[PDB]
Amino acid sequence: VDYPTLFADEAAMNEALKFIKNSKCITHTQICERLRVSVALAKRVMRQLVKSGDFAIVSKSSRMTIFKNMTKKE
Amino acid sequence: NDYRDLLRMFNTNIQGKVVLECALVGIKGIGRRANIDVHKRAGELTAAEEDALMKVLEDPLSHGIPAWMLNRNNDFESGKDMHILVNTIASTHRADLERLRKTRCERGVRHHHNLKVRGQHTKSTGRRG
Amino acid sequence: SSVTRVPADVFINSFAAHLKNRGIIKCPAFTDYVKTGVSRQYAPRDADWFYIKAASVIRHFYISGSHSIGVAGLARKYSSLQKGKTTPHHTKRASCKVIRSIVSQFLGQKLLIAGERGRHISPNGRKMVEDFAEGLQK
Amino acid sequence: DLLERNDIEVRERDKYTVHTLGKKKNSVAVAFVKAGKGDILVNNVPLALVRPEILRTKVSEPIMILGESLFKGLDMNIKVAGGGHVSQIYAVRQAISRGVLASVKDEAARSELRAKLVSYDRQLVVSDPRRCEAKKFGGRGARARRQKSYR
Amino acid sequence: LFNKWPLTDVKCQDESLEAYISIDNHSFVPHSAGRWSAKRFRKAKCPVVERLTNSLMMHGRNSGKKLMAMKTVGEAFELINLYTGKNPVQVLVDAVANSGPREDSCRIVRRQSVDVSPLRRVNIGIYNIATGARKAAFRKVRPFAECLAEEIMNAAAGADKSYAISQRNSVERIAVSNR
Amino acid sequence: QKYTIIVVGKDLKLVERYVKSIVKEGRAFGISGPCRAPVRRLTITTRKSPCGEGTNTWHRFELRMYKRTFWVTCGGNDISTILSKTVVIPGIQVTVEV
Amino acid sequence: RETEFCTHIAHKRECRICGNYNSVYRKYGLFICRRCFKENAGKIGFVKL
Amino acid sequence: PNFRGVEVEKLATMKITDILPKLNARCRRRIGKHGLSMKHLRFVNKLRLRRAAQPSKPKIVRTHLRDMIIFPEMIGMTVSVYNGRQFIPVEIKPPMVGRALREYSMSYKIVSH
RNA sequence: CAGGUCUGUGAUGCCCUCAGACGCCCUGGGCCGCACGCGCGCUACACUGGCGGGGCCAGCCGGCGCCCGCCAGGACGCGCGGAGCCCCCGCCGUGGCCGGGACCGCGGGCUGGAACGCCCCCGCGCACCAGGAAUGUCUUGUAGGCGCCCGCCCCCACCGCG
Repeated sequence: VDYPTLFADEAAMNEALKFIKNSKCITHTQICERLRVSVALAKRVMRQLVKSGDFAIVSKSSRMTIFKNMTKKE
Repeated sequence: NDYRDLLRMFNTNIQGKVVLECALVGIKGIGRRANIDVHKRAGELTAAEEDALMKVLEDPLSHGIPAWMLNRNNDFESGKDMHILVNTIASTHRADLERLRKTRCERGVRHHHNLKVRGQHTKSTGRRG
Repeated sequence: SSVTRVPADVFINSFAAHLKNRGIIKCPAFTDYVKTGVSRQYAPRDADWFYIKAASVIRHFYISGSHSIGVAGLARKYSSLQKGKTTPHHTKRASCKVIRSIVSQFLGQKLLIAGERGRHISPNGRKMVEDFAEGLQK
Repeated sequence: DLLERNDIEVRERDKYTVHTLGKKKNSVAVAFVKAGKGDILVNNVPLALVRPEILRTKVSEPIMILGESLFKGLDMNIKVAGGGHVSQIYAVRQAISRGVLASVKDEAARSELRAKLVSYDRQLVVSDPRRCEAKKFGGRGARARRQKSYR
Repeated sequence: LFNKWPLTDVKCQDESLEAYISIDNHSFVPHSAGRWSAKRFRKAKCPVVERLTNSLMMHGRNSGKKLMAMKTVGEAFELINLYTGKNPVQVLVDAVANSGPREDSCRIVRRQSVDVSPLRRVNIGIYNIATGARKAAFRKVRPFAECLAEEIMNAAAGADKSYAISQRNSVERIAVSNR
Repeated sequence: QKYTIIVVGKDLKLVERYVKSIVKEGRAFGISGPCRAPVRRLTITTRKSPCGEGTNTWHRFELRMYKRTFWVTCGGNDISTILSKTVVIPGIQVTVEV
Repeated sequence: RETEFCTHIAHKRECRICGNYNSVYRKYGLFICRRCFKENAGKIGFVKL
Repeated sequence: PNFRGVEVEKLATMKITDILPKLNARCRRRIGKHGLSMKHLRFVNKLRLRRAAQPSKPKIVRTHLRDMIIFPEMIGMTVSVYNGRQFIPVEIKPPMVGRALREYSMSYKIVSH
């Protein structure tokens, strides 16, 4: 069935971040379908991507964290 | 991110991806009657921490685990509470059924005839037996 | 008023952190391996749970104002439903021994006073609850 | 929590001049206005902080209908006891609007605030009674009966 | 709606559906008990977003949970605005307008094709969009909110992928055949 | 000395006259205003049928108990004078207290 | 027969009117048969409405 | 095996009071707190007397007492407990110590469909 | 209407028993025995969820305090005193899995003269991934979801009436 990631992204993590950054918007679950990470892992890496400020959280909810890249405008 | 794959404790297969609390949730099925971070994930768990846990599970009354939180609480052989998992649960359940078989008891006959013991309506809800 | 203006849950989480640094409560040994309540079959994963609970008991005592009610009343405030039964779910109260061991600890540190029956926030403690709220206000 | 002498027992002195109420679905609210700096508090909790976070907009509808000037001087203290979370926010809105009406009730200007508020939202001023019905024997509810085995 | 998305220029483009649609009388947030079940056609004067939020509270489970539903259509609305760069309510009016099926073969044995009223199309369009999401929000990863928004965008375009559009076209299909 | 008075009447009409009489006898002794205790509803729901046959129709029986609050500052003989003075109607609860 | 007669102790609650030991219904302290209460609840002042 | 940590040879010598903390929660409530009853105590004394009497005696201790919890001394006595119609014989064994006589008397017959 | 109730009664005819009683008590069992078929229910099948850390509002209407105990409970005194759902924030991440809790094995309590009753703690982890022919009740505070109270009660409600 689905691929449990095991938080295994290392060299691949940088390209995983590259695709996520390219996408106009990202949701915690959208990553899990597009790349088979656990949605829990998706929160992990997304927290780092927002820490840089690549993405801007439109809204935070206990289940849904809506992020649109504040960047990518350039 | 550091990742390790399957681990084996007491001859069980452990999924590295799941959180440590879920990873141990069943040991040999009959296992989950600590010093490690329970959220780290089975892959993240170190050999050393597992060794400390191995001591904790083998001797629960040595690291602040209580008597009540034990799987067995008064025994029938030593009179003392203990934590037994893997084959020992199977050997003690056999031993407990054998003790119930030994003497004639309602507990003994029902466990053999496969009737629920201590249960009530055998009339309408034991079907498919 | 002061703490009442602050969202009580925001105040509870922030004060619990302060109580730990201020040395108030100092959690007992039993609280690491215990699950609050006869309804909850799982222990809190917070690891700072005995501090978050301890902000809840003392701030709820501040809400009492002059009630002097006891530990069981606070236990009811944190109660939830027992599941895991074929029969329908029914509300079960929180474990009293944890609640007793914070109200007694608060009175022992003189943050609370045993005027009659249970406990009401002590004047010395009354400053503490308002003090932290003032820090939250700015 | 049900229609007791609780209405005035909460405050001693600090006399409020305008009294108003807002009551729906067993949730009864008593609103007392001292006409000070215009701030509104419900159950010791400021109106800008309401426990449902989406339902702060429902509570702030009287305030959204009229300009800041109306609430610039009207200091309201509200006390909702009984009913339920949603019946309490609905009650708050009714009481705040009774408070503005009570300030301008003698003038024909009471009509202006009653028309604007009501037109935007019905029940901002009024209170729909809709009380709960009674279970009858042979059923688990007023409109629900147990499944019939045969026929 | 949610302190955002004013219906300043949001409007219907389909005349018949416009008569039964609300794009002006919206209270802040999709709540307010106005007894729109009362009389006969009180649905027309009921905020479309409330009508949508009321549909979500169905199929048991989430029964009566308007607050959870209100914040869920709010999460979907923000997803809609971000994906299409468009006020969600304008997309919503178009989505529920296209979804409503104009031709249904009722029994009137045999069946006969009969024209569908604008209110029925208004109610079926809201209903189908929720069920299109409800069905795709079961044992799946995407949350109910992401399907509800996915469904809405295709429905405005008329893309058959939306469950509402496929059911509308299947309804008008068995209707054409059993004319 | 002030004496507590409680009157319990099953029938509201029978106590209604008693409360009117209570003011018209103890006015000089300053009898307290008649606060009414919230009704105590004794409710019994019983199956109507002697057996359990037929539909399970339920017979609801309710006895509503009404009580009034009175206090009189008067002499020991004076309460007894009002006790004789008040209108005597049968099946009523009479309370003399301190 | 002093030992034999009534050695066992148990509640024997019965209707005041009938003596039947079933459906005693002591809700408000009335030791009343439910069927017997149906016969005489009017004198106790209970009203149907 | 030693019953609850007291060896079977030690168990017969041991007393209920000595093994009471070791015994079950009900056993500790019934004997330690509530106390036994005259019928049961007279039965324990009757059991002690016949075993002590030893006149070569086949009483087989007929008993309607199923409430009685077995005492460490009764080991090796063939008790007979009225299941409802007949006295069902129950010999005593080490794990049956502090166990009621009802648990080992067959109150009902099996189904045999 | 030979619908149901003579087994609710000092309502009762005819009738039956009446001293080894078909009278009453006393003890032990049975109604709860289970290859199976069905009726009313309750809990499910997960992420519009479980987890569980806080906020917080009930109504028929209503008691608590202090210590001891993981609980269950208990000791000790006094008159007192209030849900769930939902709300926010974590978490798990579509995996019979962190859904579900049926059975089972140690114990710890309680009520009673006594479990064979219930409660709780550590285990244990059955089917069940949305249900065929059929069907059942409903249109506003309604269906549904969600808790609570009382009755009968020593203990005990997936029940009834609320």
